[PDB]
This record gives sequence, C-alpha cells and structure tokens, in this order.
Amino acid sequence: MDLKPDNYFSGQQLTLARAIENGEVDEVIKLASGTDLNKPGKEDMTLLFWAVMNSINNQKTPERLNVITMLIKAGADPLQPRPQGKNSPAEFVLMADNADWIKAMLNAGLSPNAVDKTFGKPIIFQTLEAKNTKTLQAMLDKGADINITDSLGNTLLIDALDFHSYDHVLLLLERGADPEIKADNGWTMGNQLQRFLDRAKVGSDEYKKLNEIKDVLIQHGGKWPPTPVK
Amino acid sequence: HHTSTKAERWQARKDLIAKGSNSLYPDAQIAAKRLAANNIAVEKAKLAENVYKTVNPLEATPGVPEGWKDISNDAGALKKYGLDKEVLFDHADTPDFLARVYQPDSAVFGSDMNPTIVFRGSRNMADWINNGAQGLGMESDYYKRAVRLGSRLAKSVSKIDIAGDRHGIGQAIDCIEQQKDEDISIIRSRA
Repeated sequence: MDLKPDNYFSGQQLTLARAIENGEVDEVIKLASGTDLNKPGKEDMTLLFWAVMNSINNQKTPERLNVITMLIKAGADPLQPRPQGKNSPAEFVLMADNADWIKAMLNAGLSPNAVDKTFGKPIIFQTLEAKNTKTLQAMLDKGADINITDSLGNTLLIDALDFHSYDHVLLLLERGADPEIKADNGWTMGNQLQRFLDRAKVGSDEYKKLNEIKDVLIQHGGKWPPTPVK
Repeated sequence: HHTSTKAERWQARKDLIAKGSNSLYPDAQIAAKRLAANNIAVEKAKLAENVYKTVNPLEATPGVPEGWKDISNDAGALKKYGLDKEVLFDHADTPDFLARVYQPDSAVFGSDMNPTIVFRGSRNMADWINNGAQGLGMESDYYKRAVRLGSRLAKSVSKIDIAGDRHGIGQAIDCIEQQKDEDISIIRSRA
C-alpha cells in the first residue's frame, strides 16, 4: 500500500530514501554523491527501485521522474540485477504501459542497446511483454538497433511474433525492421507468420491481425511468400 | 524399497508389458497396452511434480526423477532446442510462469523418452513489487511466456515434448501407480 523507507533502509541510505519519498530533487542531488547507491536494502529494495516506487500513480510527477534520472547520473546502476534471476530497474520499467520511467533512465544516458547483466540479452526484448508499444517506441526513438539480436539470432520482430505481441510486430515493420533476418535455426519471422496464417480460423480476431501483419510486411517491401526453411 | 537400478527396472517393466501383449487373453492384452501408456505417463507426471520444487530458477532443483537430467541452467544444452535460460521464467517478481527442461538418460530409457519441457502451474512490506507492477500498468499474463515457448518449440529441429497444483499432481501419480499395480496383476494372472 503506502511504503515506508524505514522498512528497507537505515543510516545514510535511509536519509536519501526519505528525500526520494518526499520528491525533493535538489536534496537527492546533494545526498546522492555521498551515499552508497547500489547496496540493496531489505526485501531486495534498492534506492533506484525505491525511486521508481515513489514515482507511480499520483506520484508520477516530473520532479519524481527526474529523481530517477538524477540517481542514475550520480552512479545508481539501472542494470543491477536482483537475486534469483529477477530483473533490474531498467528491464522492469520496460514492461510498463507508459514510457515515462524508461525515458527518465534514457535521459541519464543508459544505452538503448544495453544488455542485462544476468542473461546477456538486450534489455529492449523486455518491451515485448508490455501491454502497448510505448516503451519500445522510446527505445527505438533514442536510437536502439531495430535489428539487434539475442544469443540465438532472434530479432525483436521474430520474438514479438512468437510472443503474439502483434502490435509490436506492426510497429517494428512500420519503422523499417528487416524482416529477412534468419535466426540461428534459419527461420524468418515470415516462416512463422505463414504457419500461423495457415492454421488461423477465417474471420477470427487472430486471423484478422495476422493478415494485417502480412499486408504491412508486404507494403514495407518484405518478401512474401517466404522462402521455406533450409 | 527398490533392489535394482532404474535401467534394470525400466527394462523389466517393458519385458512384463511384452508378456501381456503376447498373451492369448484379451484382459492381459489390454492391461499391457494401458500399462505401457501409464509407465510413460507416470514419468511425465513425476517431472510435472518436480518443477514445484524449484526455488531459485538459476540453481539446481532437488530430487530430479531418476534417469532424467535438468538442463534448465545449461545454456549449451538448451541451445539445441532454440532455448535459453531467460525464456524459461518470468523476471519481475517471484516467477509465475516457470518452465524446466529435462533430458532423459538413454542408458536408462533408450529411445523410449524424449527431452521434455514442463510448465509449472500459475501461482506486506515484501509485496512492494506487486504495488509497482500495478502502477506501471504491467500486464502480468502467464500466457505470454507460455505461448512464446510454444511458438519457439515448433521450430526445434531436435524432438522435444511438452508436459505439465502440486497436490493435484501427487494425487494423479497415485491414481496412475494404482492402475499400474492392477494391470501388472492381470498380466501375471495369465502367465
């Protein structure tokens, strides 16, 4: 509900956590230079996750978003993993339905092609689980490689179609993502799209969206029908 | 409780199945058919049980059923199926979607079993993440990572099967084992 900073921090980290709680940008800038920004408090809480938690709902204000920026500028690591394969603040806010929080991190100069420190996967892949394309748009607008690949050669376009993240697929195609890239297994996005199209029920909402993807693919110059997998 | 190795018991169970399938008696013949199917199904249900023992997904899961190896933390082995560790679980909180991948030992199972991916069933100061996820508009949808894995496995060149609450799985294993004991009795009755 209403979080209390004393449940997670003590000492100088608590003094900074209270400045964050109060949304006091100048006090945050003053204190962040002398505080250990990355040592976690209790319950896996870090000072940067605390800043995210203090910038949501009625606290999603320009100053409280800028607190995130200023903590990263001071040395708080936006790619710090949590234990047990849990994700960093940058990956976490890429899952949001609004890009304000990732933009506050990009405003501190986080690379849009950054990879996560546990799995080595480009953090932009985490946008595919968001309920709309706003966080992917923010990453692409800041200059991310639209054709970046994971360790198995999958692109955002390939992974988004597999995820059934069809609005991400459409956005990637409209922004000029290369649909002809083959993953290590030799598949293109289009190879899967053809499988999906062939099994879809005529007139279902899935059928309608997959055909829209096919039309947009062609409209942006993609090869159709696809070359069969070798 | 068990005198022989898993491999020896697996072979001896197939030997008994073969004896039933060769019987003139129709009850022994159908008992052998069901026994063969349940012998396979109980191994899958034991893996389905095993995923509920995973705590840290980046660490070993204890009590992997004999004759199987957990490859969920072996990037090289997963690559064979087009998988990596990252896609096997959710990462914002304690995992809701979690899968584990197991390879059968051919020394035990020969070619009877395939690599198998098993999906686990979906499930105040420490709940700060769930607060954050709600204010951030997080979808929090178990199905997304499950469908994604289904889409990927359709491209796998190497054969891989899909399988997979904890109490219900245990009861299921009870019912399967009970059926096995009944079919073994029928078969032995016709010798």
